[PDB]
Amino acid sequence: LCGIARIYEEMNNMSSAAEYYKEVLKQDNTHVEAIACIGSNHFYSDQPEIALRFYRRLLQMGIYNGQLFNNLGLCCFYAQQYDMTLTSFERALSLAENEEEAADVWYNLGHVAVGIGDTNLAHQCFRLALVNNNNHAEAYNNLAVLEMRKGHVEQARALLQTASSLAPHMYEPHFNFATISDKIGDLQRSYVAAQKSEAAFPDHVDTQHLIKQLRQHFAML
Amino acid sequence: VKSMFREVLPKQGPLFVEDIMTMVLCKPKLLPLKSLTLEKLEKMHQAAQNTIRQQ
Amino acid sequence: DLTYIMLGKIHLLEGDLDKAIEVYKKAVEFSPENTELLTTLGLLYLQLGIYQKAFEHLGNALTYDPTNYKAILAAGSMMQTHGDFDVALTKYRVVACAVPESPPLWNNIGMCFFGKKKYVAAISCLKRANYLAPFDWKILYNLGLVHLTMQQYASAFHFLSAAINFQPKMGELYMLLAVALTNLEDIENAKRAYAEAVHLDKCNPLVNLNYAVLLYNQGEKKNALAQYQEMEKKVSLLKDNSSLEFDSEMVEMAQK
Amino acid sequence: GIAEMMLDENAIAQV
Amino acid sequence: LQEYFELIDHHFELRINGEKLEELLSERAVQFRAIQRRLLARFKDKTPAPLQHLDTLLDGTYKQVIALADAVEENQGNLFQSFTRLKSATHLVILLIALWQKLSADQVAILEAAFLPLQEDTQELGWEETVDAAISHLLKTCLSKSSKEQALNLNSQLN
Amino acid sequence: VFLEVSGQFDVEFRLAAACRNGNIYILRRDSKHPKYCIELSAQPVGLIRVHKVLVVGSTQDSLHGFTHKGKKLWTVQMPAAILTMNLLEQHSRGLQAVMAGLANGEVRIYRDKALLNVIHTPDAVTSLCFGRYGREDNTLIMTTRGGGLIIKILKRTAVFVEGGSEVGPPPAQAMKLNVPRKTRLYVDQTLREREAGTAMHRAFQTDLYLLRLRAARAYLQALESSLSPLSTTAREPLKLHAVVQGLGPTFKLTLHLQNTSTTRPVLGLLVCFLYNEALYSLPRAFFKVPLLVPGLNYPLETFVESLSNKGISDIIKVLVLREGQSAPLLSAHVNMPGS
Repeated sequence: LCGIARIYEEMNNMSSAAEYYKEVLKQDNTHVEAIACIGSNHFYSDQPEIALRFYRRLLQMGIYNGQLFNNLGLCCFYAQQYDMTLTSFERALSLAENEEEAADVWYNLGHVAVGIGDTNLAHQCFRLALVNNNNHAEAYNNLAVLEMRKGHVEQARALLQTASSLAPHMYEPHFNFATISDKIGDLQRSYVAAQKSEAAFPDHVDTQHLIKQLRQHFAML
Repeated sequence: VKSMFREVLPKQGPLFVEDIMTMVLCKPKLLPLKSLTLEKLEKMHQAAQNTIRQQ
Repeated sequence: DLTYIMLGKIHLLEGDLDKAIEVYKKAVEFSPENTELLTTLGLLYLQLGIYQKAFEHLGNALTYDPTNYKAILAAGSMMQTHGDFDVALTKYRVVACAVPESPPLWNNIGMCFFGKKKYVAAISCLKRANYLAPFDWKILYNLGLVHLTMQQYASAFHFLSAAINFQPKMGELYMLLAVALTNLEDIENAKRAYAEAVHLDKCNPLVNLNYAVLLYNQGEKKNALAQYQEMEKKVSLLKDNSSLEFDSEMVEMAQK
Repeated sequence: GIAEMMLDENAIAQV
Repeated sequence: LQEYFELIDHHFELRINGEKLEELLSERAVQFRAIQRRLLARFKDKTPAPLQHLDTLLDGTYKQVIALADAVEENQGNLFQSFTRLKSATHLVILLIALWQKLSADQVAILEAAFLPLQEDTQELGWEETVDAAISHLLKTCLSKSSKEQALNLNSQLN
Repeated sequence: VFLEVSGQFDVEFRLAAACRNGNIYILRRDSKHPKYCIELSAQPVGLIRVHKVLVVGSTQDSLHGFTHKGKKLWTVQMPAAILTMNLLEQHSRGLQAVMAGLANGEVRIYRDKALLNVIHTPDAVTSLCFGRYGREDNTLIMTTRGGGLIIKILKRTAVFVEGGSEVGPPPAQAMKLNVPRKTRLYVDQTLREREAGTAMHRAFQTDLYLLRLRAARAYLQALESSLSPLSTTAREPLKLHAVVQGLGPTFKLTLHLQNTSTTRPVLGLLVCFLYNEALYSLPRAFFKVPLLVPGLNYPLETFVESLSNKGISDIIKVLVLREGQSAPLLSAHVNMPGS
């Protein structure tokens, strides 16, 4: 029953995957690798309180990793439980195995820091994630939205330029290139930018309001 | 005469009137929990470096 | 037609909208059938303060094209400023199967449930926007306002103070953040936060001077009526000062 | 817990 | 500068022949990896895989990947041996322009890096792709009246 | 390329013609010059007149209409690409309609502003006439894009109506207010926040107050060492990677420099990588970087030659020319363990 719900997540058939993971939890109520994969698929799609209940229980089995004090830190913040939200991160900064691993805990701390509104704090959270690990493609994009809030256009447009070349998937630098390079006016690079923000993620809304914004300019006036 | 405690809230909010094309961020990620084979195979391979560090 | 809106781009960028309307009033004259020229005219009337003409122009754009997403939110905002919350969602449900993730959309439906007193529904609907757009002026101030109605005072300090950092010059954020403090115990911070509140507006709102008497109700007696008579006359506003006047009846009762 | 293809995130794609 | 233009061409043609002996080995290495994958799909200890079609065809495509492997280094070694010719030429040119009109040693300093990428294997680095790109933006804010690189700007994009 | 005539002679003569420049030109009876000119936004795909109004077809699928002198009257949008336009003329009924052979295969029929009918059956139609064929008086011949034929025949009983229903905006119940459901596990959490919440606020600040200190004490620990791949004075970033051909004992390391100025070419810097001596060589080890133009990215490649199986991180620096040894943009590259 775990092997059948593992190929459904390969095709992203979560309509019929997460029912089987409700059976490996029906009997066998302590299987560890079907507790996270329900407690993660509730943190996304707006059940950040139920997803905490699957992670405080997984603490009480007594595994005590560094990866779990990250996930326990994120669920308490988005469920608005401000006590355990940040002590769980300081224990996650400690007891981290590799130097590439303490980057990701600094990076998730950045999304906390955007949530309180402090950008000066947030600017040095992605930076420390970046000096502890380069080629962290999700932070290069994320640092240079904070740059464009200040005004450093040419600084921002080079970080998205190198966030894309590290992740040749993951539509978010590609679309974000084509709202910097569109406001300037370069409608040729801002097409190939918003070309890959369609092939790497179709059914986006604000790509289809941008290619048709450009293809009216390309035909005639 | 016990207390007033009347702090009248505005009961209204700043409704949007149009969408604005803006820039959006990468979303926060939950780290995976490694399996008990991956915990064993990393621990064995980590000790494989120290036995070749001396030989 | 395309020569018009670039000319309309000029007067909005440099300044006021009053000369910019007559650019569009010429533009609707030449082509009364184009929906894109009408909808931008509708938002321009609404920023002036509506004289019911903006309700007419959007319906012309809605009949000529019923699925234009920018047209719906304007009439979605236009109905919602008076009432018609059940009517508003019926307009919003047309477009929610087309733009399933829009943060200006999901803020409004969250604010529409706030009218019908489905309080626990709105926070589950507003927080779908704050995940999707992490910093906004408006999503954060809405998300903090529903908590003070629900008396969840400790969480409302987190969102109200998270929108001071993104635009400091607001008055009413400073007004509500002080009310988020007095249910906690930072009375030293409460007088300091109120000190920046009364200064940053200087003309428009009258609610925060009614807040001045409630802080002054505890251990103070002199400047109560001084704050109460401060800007008592309203120049031109349709805001609900009458519900505050029930509270201001208790304010003048303290000094009589 | 958070992957669809070549380690991509979620809740801005779908689900 | 006319005699300088002869040496930049036959070096670049040797780079073109350097760009000609490389693609023939790659597809034959693609042929060499395909024949290994044909072996490992077949090589097992039973009947339907013959020991023939497994040994002698391997050697001919093994002779393919070595008969040019000793030849791709001869031009590339001569490419490096001609790169010293190319630098000693472009050092000699850049000395004369410093004195053809008198230059204040900062104008030659910009030219000391504009013509001089000290490279070894410039097939991915583009020495020829650098020297036109350098003098492209160099046309603004260095000095006026110098027409030799302005004539060389014509020979730049015209190879 | 497209022209027509109203048709009168010796008292008045209107000759209209469309051109390759996307204009409408009309001619008087004897004045041999274009007296009145009106324009469109794109190429007209067909020029057909009605009894007094004259319609065009734009390739942006906006079928206009212009009067005798020529002004804007009405405009019908079409939901597919226009491909053929023609004139409908019934001798019996006296009906003057305009055809529109669309791209998906339908053939829409229009009067002034009304859709009359459609024929959905065939593929894309390129050719179209409507007249009498042989003995029958009502024939509307069309033609497939592949080359085949399809013939329609009108009957005497059928007269053309609107006959159009009221197609509304959203009659489907596809999404009836998609809002997630909040269970009991949230409604007990608000009671914990309501009474004991005042302890929760002071718990957040004094834990966040250590967080600002712990960040800045670790930020300045690397900024003075200049570990960050970003700079401000000399304005390039530095990205670097292990390439696919870098596997085994041999190993290849690329490096990416690119200026972020618009007009300020940085000049003749130095790249050197100090590294703890493992058993690899890297024979050059100290370059002189070329003149970085503003805008292009530069690949810079090396050749690690490891002899046995280890793994230890390199640090690659870039310096200013002679004076400042402070080494901006030093990137502590973490190596892969090769065999």
